[PDB]
Amino acid sequence: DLSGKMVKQVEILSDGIVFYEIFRYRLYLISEMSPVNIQGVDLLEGNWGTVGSVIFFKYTIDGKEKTAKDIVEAIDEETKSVTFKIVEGDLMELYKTFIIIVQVDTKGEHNSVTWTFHYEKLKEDVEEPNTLMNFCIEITKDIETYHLK
Ligand SMILES: [Cl-]
Ligand SMILES: [Cl-]
Ligand SMILES: [Cl-]
Repeated sequence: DLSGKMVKQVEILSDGIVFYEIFRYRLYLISEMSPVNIQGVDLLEGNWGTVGSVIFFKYTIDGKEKTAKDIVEAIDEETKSVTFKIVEGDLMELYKTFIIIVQVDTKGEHNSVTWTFHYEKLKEDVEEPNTLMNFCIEITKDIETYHLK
């Protein structure tokens, strides 16, 4: 079984509404908020925040520069979810398919962000994407702590 799933939920100190705003409509802000990790987010087709939009990422993992081109496969505005399908880039050298779901809980009480990966490895010895999950959680912490008062 070359297919896998990885899920991590973290509670955030910042407003979930704003976190979802970023991931849906203003994804380019993550260059500014997590500049060590993300060097560019470039819309290529469509409109920010719409299903089918195509986005190019320039990022750095373990000090090495990588790229990805993603399609926004799904949006659920009620559950504050957005699903990104990776279609090209370094990850495609290891995974046949890779989907990342970001889902934000804003019940009111608290706020959390859940990151879900669904992937299929090209080979059995390909690693689980722990380093990428750590990266995503880091980005999340950079956003939540950006310009704290
Ligand atoms: Cl900006
Ligand atoms: Cl950017
Ligand atoms: Cl849409």
